[PDB]
Amino acid sequence: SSLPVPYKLPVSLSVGSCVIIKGTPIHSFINDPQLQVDFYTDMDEDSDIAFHFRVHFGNHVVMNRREFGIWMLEETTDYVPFEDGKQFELCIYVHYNEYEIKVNGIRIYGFVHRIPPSFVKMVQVSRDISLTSVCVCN
Repeated sequence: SSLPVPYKLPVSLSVGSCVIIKGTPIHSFINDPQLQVDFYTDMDEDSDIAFHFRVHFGNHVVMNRREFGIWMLEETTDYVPFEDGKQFELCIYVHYNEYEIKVNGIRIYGFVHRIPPSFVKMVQVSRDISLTSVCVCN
């Protein structure tokens, strides 16, 4: 992996920002690998999370947020167009009222903001992936 995992990237996000994550699952899908991305409000891992995104490859994606240290109501979708054993491109676009999640060009979900995205100070990419690159663009 070009980058250690868990990767904790200090960030500053605004409407118009795009988080671009490239990597490869380190296991085949029959072994149930996962990929997790957290939009943290601080470098500390117990800080609140504006947006938690956990993919179970070949299966489904689970999304939540953690406010005042409390996990809120979980959201999911079954649309996980990641392909087994290959590099993916995952972009997260900060729109005015949601995070738009794109997987290899495909929009899968819009996670609606419950706190302003400008409170996000760190993005952590974690679990069963080899990380090729992460970019934050505007």
